[PDB]
Amino acid sequence: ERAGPVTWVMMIACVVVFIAMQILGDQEVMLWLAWPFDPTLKFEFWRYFTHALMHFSLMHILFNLLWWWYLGGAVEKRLGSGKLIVITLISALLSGYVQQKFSGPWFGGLSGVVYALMGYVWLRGERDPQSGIYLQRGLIIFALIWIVAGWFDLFGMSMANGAHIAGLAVGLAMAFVDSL
Amino acid sequence: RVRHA
Repeated sequence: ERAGPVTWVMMIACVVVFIAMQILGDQEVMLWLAWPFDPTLKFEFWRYFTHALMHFSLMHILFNLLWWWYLGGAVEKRLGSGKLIVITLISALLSGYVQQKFSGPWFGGLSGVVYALMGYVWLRGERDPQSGIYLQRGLIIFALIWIVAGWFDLFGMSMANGAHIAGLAVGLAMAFVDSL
Repeated sequence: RVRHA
């Protein structure tokens, strides 16, 4: 058993970007990959998604990728590649839109998508056991602690509040929709 | 500080 292609390619992309951040500085990578911060950048379509590929420290990237590997891994194995692509795109896009609306375009990380995945895997298991996917009891707890640490800013760092709430909402919404 | 997602 191993991570399928979508789980993998997101992990490598995040590592490559993280490397480029270390060599170039975070600011140079943000100039290229951040949500449009000027009207001249509005048609550079990748920017609505690529904010998800940027991480600002070792612990930031590790925690983001650990959850992705587990939850993304589970979605891809049980529901296939296509579904993970769509969940990721929608959560990246929406989480990004809510975050910039709250606090402007300077943000990054995969935690919008992760909060979506947590919401999605959980609610799909609850509403639709015949799907073949669910969030195991123990991880429900650790996921629940993660969400609490987001709501109350317990991570010891500047938080993308809009990305987190929008991400969680989307995962729940997509689960609801798929469970019909 | 940049916001962490």
